[PDB]
Amino acid sequence: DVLSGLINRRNSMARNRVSHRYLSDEEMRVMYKAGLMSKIIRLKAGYALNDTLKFESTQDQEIYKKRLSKHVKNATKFMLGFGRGVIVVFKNGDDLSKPLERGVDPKLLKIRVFSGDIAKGNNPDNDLRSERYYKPKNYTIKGHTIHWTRVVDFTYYMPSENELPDYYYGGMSESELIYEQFINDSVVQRASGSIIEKASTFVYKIKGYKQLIQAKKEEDIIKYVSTCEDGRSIYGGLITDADDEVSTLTQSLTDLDKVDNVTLRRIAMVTGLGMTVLIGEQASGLNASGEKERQGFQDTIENLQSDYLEDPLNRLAEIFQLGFIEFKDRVEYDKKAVDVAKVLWELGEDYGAYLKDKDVV
Amino acid sequence: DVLSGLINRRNSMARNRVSHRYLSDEEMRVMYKAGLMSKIIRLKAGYALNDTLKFESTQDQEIYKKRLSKHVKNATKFMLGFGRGVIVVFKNGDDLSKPLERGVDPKLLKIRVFSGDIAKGNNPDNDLRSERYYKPKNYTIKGHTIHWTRVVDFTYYMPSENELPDYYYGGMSESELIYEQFINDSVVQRASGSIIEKASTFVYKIKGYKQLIQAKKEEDIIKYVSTCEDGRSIYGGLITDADDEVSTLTQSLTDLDKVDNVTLRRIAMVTGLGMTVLIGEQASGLNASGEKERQGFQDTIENLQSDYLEDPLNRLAEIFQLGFIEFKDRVEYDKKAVDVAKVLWELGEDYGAYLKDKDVV
Amino acid sequence: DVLSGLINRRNSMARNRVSHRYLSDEEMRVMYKAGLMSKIIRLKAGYALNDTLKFESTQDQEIYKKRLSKHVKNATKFMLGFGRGVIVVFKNGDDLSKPLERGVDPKLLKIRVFSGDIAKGNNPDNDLRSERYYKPKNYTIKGHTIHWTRVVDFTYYMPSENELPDYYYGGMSESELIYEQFINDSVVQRASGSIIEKASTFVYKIKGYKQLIQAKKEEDIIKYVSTCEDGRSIYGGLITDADDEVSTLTQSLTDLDKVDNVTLRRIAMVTGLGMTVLIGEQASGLNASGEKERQGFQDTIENLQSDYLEDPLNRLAEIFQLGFIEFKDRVEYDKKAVDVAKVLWELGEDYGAYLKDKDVV
Repeated sequence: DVLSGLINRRNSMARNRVSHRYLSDEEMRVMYKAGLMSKIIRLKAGYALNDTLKFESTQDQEIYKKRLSKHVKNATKFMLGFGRGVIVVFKNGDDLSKPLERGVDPKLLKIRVFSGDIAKGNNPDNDLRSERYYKPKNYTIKGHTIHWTRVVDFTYYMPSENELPDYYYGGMSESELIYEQFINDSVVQRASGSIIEKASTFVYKIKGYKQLIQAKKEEDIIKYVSTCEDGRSIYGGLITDADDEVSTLTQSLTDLDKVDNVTLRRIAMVTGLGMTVLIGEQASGLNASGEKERQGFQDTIENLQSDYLEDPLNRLAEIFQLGFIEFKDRVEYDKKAVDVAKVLWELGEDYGAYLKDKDVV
Repeated sequence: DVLSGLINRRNSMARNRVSHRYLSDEEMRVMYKAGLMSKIIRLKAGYALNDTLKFESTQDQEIYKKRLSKHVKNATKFMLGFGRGVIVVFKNGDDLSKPLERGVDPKLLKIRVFSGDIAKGNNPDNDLRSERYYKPKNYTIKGHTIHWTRVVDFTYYMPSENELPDYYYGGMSESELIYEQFINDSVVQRASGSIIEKASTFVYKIKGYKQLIQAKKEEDIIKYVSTCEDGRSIYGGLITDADDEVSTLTQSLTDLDKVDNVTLRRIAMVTGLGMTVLIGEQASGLNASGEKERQGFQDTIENLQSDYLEDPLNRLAEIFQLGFIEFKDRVEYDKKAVDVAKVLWELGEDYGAYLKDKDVV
Repeated sequence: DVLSGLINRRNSMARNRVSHRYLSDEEMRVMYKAGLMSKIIRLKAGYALNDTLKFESTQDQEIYKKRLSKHVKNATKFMLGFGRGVIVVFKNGDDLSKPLERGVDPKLLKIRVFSGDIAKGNNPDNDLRSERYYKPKNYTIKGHTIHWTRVVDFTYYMPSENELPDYYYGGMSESELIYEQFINDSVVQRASGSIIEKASTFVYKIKGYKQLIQAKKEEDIIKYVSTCEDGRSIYGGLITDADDEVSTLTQSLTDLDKVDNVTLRRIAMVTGLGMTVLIGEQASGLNASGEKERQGFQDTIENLQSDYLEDPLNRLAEIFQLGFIEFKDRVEYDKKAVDVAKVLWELGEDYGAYLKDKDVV
């Protein structure tokens, strides 16, 4: 697809090579505040944790729930916001070093949650012995420092190892995924507001106003126009001159909808949320109940649920002696099938063996 | 379709011959970070591994799942991202040479996962004896080196052998499949954001501003325009001159939607994901549950499931003494048929033989 | 339809005669790498082999499957990619000559797969005795050579015999079938990306810039424009001259969609895949499950299944002592009919004879 001219050079192929921005931590902070991604972070985090946690420990049901299931949500928000959510646990005595797990701390401990801004990862062992180049070995949360096994890390989508330090050992803010986007949409929107005030400008092309400004005795013509504009309406006709010329100029974003369309399409892609939510027509098919509507993007959340939330939640599960915690997605839909399972046999009367391996309860 | 003129030469036939870019490893790295393919890699990898793994070893059910089924997902992501996903296994003692499979390592071993960036393939035996020109015999993961039977390779779509070294013995990043695309879409999008700010420019064609700049005493006219623009609105009419001329110029991407359409169509093709997902209307028919919605592109994933994931997973299956692992795709849909199977005979009462060879459980 | 003028000569009838390109092997290689046909080759190959193989040998069920059913898929991919897929079998001792089938090799043998690039066909017997002008008698895979009965050939759509050597005795790459296409679409697409960056160019038709360049003291006017362009927005109006003239020019592919439409229509034709897949709306009616969606083009695959895959698979079937292997295309759809078959007689109670000659199991 390249020959016989200089087409070879000026096409989009060779005219530009690929490169990716590394948005700074301070810029990462700002987008966490900005309204658009604020819902992005809130939506995706909630869609991951809102009553979606399969607990295999019925006894002391969801002691996770009343204590730190709310800490994790702020922390897993800090995942998406900054690429590094952090949960810090330590006993009543502040310690730089590891938690004494010889007798695993029986709820004699406190809980902290930290954004990737103030948190960070420091020390990787370059050898293959304990934890590979990925996992840090000790890093500072503040002026203080916290041991590796002390701390639980909510790490998002990680890049290749050759550049993992540039994200300081963990995750990638959604901003870094859509920094192309949020800037563009903001540009779309800031321009959107200011176009209307300049949508059409009345113009008094007035002969001699050359001179009046030039003689700086232009005070009166401004006054007359100001009085004239103070009343220019459907009801009173202008009075101007043959040599005068009143005209009207319009300027407006001719393709505001197209660009706002393109920018929003991508954000739906990269974030994984539907197009409908960005437009705001949440009523249609993107909802809470998982019958068919949460199914609209549950795959993305499930992709989130089994990639960056399973690692630390399982690690958090063991540190509190809780069981292995997973996710698995009303039942009235299934009940009609349940009766079908019952009516399978009726061997006189015998238990439908398939009743148990469904939503019997 | 060629005669009687110079048409023979200038048509798209002979005016350009075919050639394919070889995007470098560093460019391969960047796209892994970029937002668009980040969802591509995440989506396709998740759609392949999310609870789609038929385990013939019910005993110790899915010991794969809690240990390295998450390692593979990062690794099979590294398949799509770079054309080479790698899983490295070795005992507590670092070894260049082969793993001692005389007694196959009974879970006394560690697990590593590596991108095709830092990983690579080195040594092919050109003879036909053991492993053909395809399979390497020993390659370096870093400064270190790892034996062939030590390492498990997640190799994507491979090119012809005559050029296999140029991809360093395995796979092809999706980027290499859509480098024509990601560049084009990025070009579409970067231009999309900047067009609005220049969608319409107000112009003061002003007589004499020739001279004012030329006499470099143009300070005042800029000041007046700056004050004038500071208030140009629907509410105050401009005051200019007969010789003056205010005009407005609009520039905008006349076919932004068309090109953005064409680029997105192809990415849906080559990646295999639907058009709906790229647009972001994931609610319609591309979902998680495989009843009818995951069926939207499950063939592509199944094509992925039985091409580049079966090889190494089966190899990984044997190295851990796990059974042969495959894939096979709720049941309430099938249950109504199940009752039909039961009501087939009712020979007095006899077992429906067809009950077993379906989803009885 | 020809008379009374020179219309006879300039119409599309006589103005051009038909001729077909013979794309070289190196160009055949490149398209195998290119993203578009990469899915073409992957899709069609998978649609042919993914769990579509009727095995009449239930005993040792699908020993084909775990050993070389994956070798064939890479090989049948090499069919479509290059017009020649090759499977090579030989014992532990490398041999130029035929495999000793006096005692047919009881799985004491290795397996190789080769693209039509490095493989090729050499020696046809022009006599009608053993194998006609079609079938080669011995050809080189590399520097080495392999006997005819040693090797299994995946030969695609073959041309007329008068020109069979120009394809070197077997098949035709899909590229050769759509070389008109892939070039055209690539031309469509490469131009598609570069049109937006030039969709509209701001122009400063400036009086006197004739001279400033001519006096080569044009440094300042570029600087002012560069500063001016550094801020040209909706918010600040240009300042230019009466003799000056700012204008905007737009250029864009007026019929980008039409040509991209025509090119994609044909590729759907020649490859046999639907139009929907090329567009990327795979969700609609082109899927994996063969109930109604795979039926969208299953005829093309069935046409592929009984033309170029039956020959060598059957040949491969005998060489491994496996039975004759064919293809034949869920059952819950058929089960309601199955009960209808049962309720046909109820002669007291008697077996529905039609139960067996359906999907009883």
